[PDB]
Amino acid sequence: MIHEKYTEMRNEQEALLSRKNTKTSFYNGIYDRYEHPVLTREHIPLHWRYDLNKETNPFFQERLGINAVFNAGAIKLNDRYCLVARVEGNDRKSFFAVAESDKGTEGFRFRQYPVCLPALTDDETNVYDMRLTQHEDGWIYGVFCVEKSAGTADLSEAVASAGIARTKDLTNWERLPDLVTLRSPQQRNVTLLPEFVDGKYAFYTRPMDGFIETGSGGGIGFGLADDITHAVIDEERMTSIRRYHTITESKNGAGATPIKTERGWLNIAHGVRNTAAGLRYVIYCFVTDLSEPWKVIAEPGGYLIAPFKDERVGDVSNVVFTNGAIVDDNGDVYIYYASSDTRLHVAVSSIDKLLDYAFNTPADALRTAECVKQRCDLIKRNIELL
Amino acid sequence: MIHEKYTEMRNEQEALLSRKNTKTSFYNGIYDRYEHPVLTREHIPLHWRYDLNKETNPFFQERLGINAVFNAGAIKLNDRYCLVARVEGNDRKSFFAVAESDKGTEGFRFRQYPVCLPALTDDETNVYDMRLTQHEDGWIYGVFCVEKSAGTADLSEAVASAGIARTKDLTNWERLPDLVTLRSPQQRNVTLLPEFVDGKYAFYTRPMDGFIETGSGGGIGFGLADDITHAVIDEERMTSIRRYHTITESKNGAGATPIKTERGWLNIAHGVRNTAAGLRYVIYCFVTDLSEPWKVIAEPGGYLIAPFKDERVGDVSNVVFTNGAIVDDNGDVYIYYASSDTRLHVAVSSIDKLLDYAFNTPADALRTAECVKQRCDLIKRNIELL
Amino acid sequence: MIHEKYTEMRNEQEALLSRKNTKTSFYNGIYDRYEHPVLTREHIPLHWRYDLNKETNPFFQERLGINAVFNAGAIKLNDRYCLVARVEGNDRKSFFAVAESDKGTEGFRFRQYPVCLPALTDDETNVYDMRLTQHEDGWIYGVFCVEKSAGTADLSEAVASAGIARTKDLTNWERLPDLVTLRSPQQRNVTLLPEFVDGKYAFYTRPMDGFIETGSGGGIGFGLADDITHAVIDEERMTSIRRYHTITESKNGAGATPIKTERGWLNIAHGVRNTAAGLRYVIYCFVTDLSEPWKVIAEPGGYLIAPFKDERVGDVSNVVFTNGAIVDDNGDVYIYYASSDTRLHVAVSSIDKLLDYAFNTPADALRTAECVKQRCDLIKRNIELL
Ligand SMILES: OC[C@H]1O[C@@H](O[C@H]2[C@H](O)[C@@H](O)[C@H](O)O[C@@H]2CO)[C@@H](O)[C@@H](O)[C@@H]1O
Ligand SMILES: OC[C@H]1O[C@@H](O[C@H]2[C@H](O)[C@@H](O)[C@H](O)O[C@@H]2CO)[C@@H](O)[C@@H](O)[C@@H]1O
Ligand SMILES: OC[C@H]1O[C@@H](O[C@H]2[C@H](O)[C@@H](O)[C@H](O)O[C@@H]2CO)[C@@H](O)[C@@H](O)[C@@H]1O
Repeated sequence: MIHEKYTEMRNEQEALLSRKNTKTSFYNGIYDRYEHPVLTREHIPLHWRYDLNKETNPFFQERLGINAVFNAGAIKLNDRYCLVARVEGNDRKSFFAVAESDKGTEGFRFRQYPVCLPALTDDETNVYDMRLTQHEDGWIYGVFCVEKSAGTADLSEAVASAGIARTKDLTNWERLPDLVTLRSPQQRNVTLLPEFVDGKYAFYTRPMDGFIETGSGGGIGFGLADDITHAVIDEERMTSIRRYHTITESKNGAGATPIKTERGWLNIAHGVRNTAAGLRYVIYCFVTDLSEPWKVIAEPGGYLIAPFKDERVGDVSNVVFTNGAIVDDNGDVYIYYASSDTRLHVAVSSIDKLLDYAFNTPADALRTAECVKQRCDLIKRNIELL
Repeated sequence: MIHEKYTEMRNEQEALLSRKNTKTSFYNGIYDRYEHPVLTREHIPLHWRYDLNKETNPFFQERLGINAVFNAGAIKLNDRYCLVARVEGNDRKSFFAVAESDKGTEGFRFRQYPVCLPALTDDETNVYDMRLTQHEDGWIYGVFCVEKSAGTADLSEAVASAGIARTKDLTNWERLPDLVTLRSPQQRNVTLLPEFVDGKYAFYTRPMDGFIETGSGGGIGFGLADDITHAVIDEERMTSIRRYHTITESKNGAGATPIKTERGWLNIAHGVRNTAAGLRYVIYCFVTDLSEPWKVIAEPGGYLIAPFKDERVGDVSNVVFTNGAIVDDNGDVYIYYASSDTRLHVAVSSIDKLLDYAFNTPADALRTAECVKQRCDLIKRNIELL
Repeated sequence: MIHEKYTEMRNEQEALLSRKNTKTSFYNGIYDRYEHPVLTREHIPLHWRYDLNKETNPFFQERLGINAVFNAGAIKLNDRYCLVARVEGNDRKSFFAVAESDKGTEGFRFRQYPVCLPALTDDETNVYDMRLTQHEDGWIYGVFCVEKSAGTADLSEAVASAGIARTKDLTNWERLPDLVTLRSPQQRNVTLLPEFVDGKYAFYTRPMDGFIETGSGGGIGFGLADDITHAVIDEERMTSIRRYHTITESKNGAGATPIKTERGWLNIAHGVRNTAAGLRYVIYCFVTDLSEPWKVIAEPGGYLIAPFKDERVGDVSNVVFTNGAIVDDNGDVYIYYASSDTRLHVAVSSIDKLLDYAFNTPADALRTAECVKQRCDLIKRNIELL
């Protein structure tokens, strides 16, 4: 009763799922790239997409296609690397699905079902880009974007807010009230710090006047909420901010969940600028202080990751983006970065390498002549050494 | 007197023109993709582009280059597959030219000359995207876009209308009056149904407030005109409409000429949405009722064709588009879809396959949590089967 | 003390620097393309980017990355082909650096240091796109864009002006006052003619109302300044202008420095139009009269160079751009054109070939039906010949 075409395609999918991944020749001394994505639309199990029944699907047509797999939350759970992937259906709605592997760079396979995330209202059209936090209160929190129609004459006009849900296993989710930020009508790129700050739940936020353009909103905010089960933030203290003629000029936002180090919170974030071709997204780092996490204590000039080779092209070209990283006990760091809103990659680094990058890459000299003086200082050091 | 360089380039062009095309490994159970485009700028005969005379063209320079070949009307005519291609010159003006083959997927060759299409006014700057209709009144009609300067201070401001011309052979064309739509100042993506409706000429239309943004214009309209030689439409009844967070959010429009089936009119159309990289065009289907062709009776969620691999990049990236299909008597369907406003491809399907897609692909569940429930229902069916 | 990783990477860089370049199969009878760029981010010497000291750079991390190398001025200097490249750092600021080769198409190597260009004010954030002029007054002039924050609430709002500097060697630069144009608040794509006109310094200019959109500004202007050391232009006489539905519709600007020929000034310039994917840049030619250099005496329809194959994609896709060419005494012409604001290419032609293109390529027929008549005339000539 299973269509004859299924077995051959299932065998091909199994081959893909198991395919080795290889470190490429890319080098910057900070992280490694890999030949293949860790997740693509073709990693979604065939029986999530095809009706296997030859009676009701005689031609074995794809009934529910997958358009893209990207922007994934990431966490280590019972010694497996777990990705809470943003999966965009053929119908253009995204949903979460979990893939796991015993390796950080290959072999990811989706669980039996996608994520059932309870809706709070009847007009939640999309949910996306979940950041996962292993919180000291004992829960795993997912903080994600919730998008609703604005209900105006402009059909494309939408409103973003931060959803909050918690879990022990990434299968069973308790949906808490959406975050309220008293000083901003919309939020995106919100993420929860793993530790209390002054006994409160602490977030990096991103206040926005609109759905695309931020305001008013000058950068990544830091905010405190008394109660995660009724989360309300008032003040949003600016941390890493938009700066003219830098990678963060148009807007910026937190990326991966804040990473705890002895030297501060390592924030792998994204910056946006406008070009003749549209918006360009890159990934950068900044470190915030442990006792004062609204205070930036390191921010290199420029980017850490930008679209490279085949990363440059996809549904939304000229974009790399991350909302997930995994840190192993030995200090290995797996940065899951998507490209062009289409596919998901991994970059492999370490805490020592990322901290050296963050603290020892020169700060942005901001103006061309000072940038040259800065680079000439380096050249002169090297020439002496030679 | 013919430049020595001509013979070698002519031999290379002949090799291209005759080159076999091969079905690729792409699979969705609905249509096949092919390795090569059916038409490109290099398919245009060398002697349409080069001055062959070595006296007046000593260096054998390309005098009238071709920039792109795309958005083609299509019709079967004396047992040949005929494409009325949109050919964009080096000078950025498009014109129509006919290519024919005895095969639907390869071997297309242009006729001796491009199309001489009489202008009605002295300010018709561009004509493009012709839909061909084999009408029951015995004529072949071409319905195309006519673009004129708006004549304002904004040099780029333009006005679109629907031109109508008829022919028996795609060489000799009678230019009729442009369509008038009393309730809309502009039109694009207009196409004529092959059959009368209540004794009148019937069109799918696309009312627009502006040259790029539609309004006001909520989707694809259905309209009736008493007289094709003085075509005037009043009411435009909405059919497939723009829907928030779907592939048709920003705008949509008819694509290929309506295809007659026993189950309704099969409309292979396009949907547009905005992204950080600009507008994204995909192709989708909807079926309208035979007795009430303003009434949509099937509309899958999502798209049928989206830019894939090398289709993604060109003059206008992230676009696929069709205004032509050919249906053989045995039910084979050839969908001619262009990518990125640069080149023309073919997708091969059948009426049975396209109808199964159209009626049996789940309708858009519109909101993420309902999309998941819908996909989980499919997964659960397949797991039981297993 | 030099990190062990340096030697292997230095050997790989040397291999790149020396790599042969090969003419491709591209043909239009006017210019040749080459397989490889003449300059990329990887051509920048490793010791401009890495700290070679293993004590201060234990992981051998890239401290000052290079994002792109493009839009280069070009001049022949002591029998070497010299490129004053726009080098964009990882931090998104550009600066000038000179590369030289004894061949026009390969083997380019950067000098010991980038260019130290004195700033006039403390708010010069970026400088870019220098056009080099070997002037009859005995100096080499560089005319470049100077960009400053507009200082408004809009962080991205910027102001462009034309900087002027002179040199004998491309190392030691005297920075003169920025050009003042009394009738336009901003300027970009300004270039100095190599000869006096009526005893004055003569420029092609590009008046602009804004930083991105021109106005008001209708095309490329011609202006005269009494004193290059206090350069002030009043009237800007229009030359090549924006034309609806041509490659120059949205805006245009001078490209490479005007090239002296017996038949007029050969201007290799750029044209811009808007598309669904963003702005598209192509390169075209026009010739101005020797005695009246505000007067256009040849302007082909269409473009000379457009993005081709891998040129199409980069930081700013769908762009080719030039602000540098080198003319050898034997008439060989090297056009240095960048693609997608990422990398720098060379196109090789000759004065005889470029003049034949400029004067004998049909003028734009402006409207589709007249474009067809024009092409049919050519076809008919060729068919007779056959
Ligand atoms: O698209 C690039 C990035 O934009 C953000 O999101 C999108 C979102 O993915 C779209 O579905 C929606 O239509 O509009 C948003 C535009 O901001 C960013 O946070 C990422 O989600 C995305 O990669
Ligand atoms: O460009 C994508 C699609 O846009 C529509 O047309 C263009 C037209 O091709 C351009 O020449 C003109 O400048 O503006 C229009 C923008 O809508 C669409 O119907 C297709 O023609 C085209 O593939
Ligand atoms: O980007 C395409 C072309 O735009 C012009 O310049 C840019 C400039 O390079 C950017 O750094 C700045 O942010 O905005 C300008 C937009 O016009 C053009 O003259 C070239 O510089 C560039 O290739």
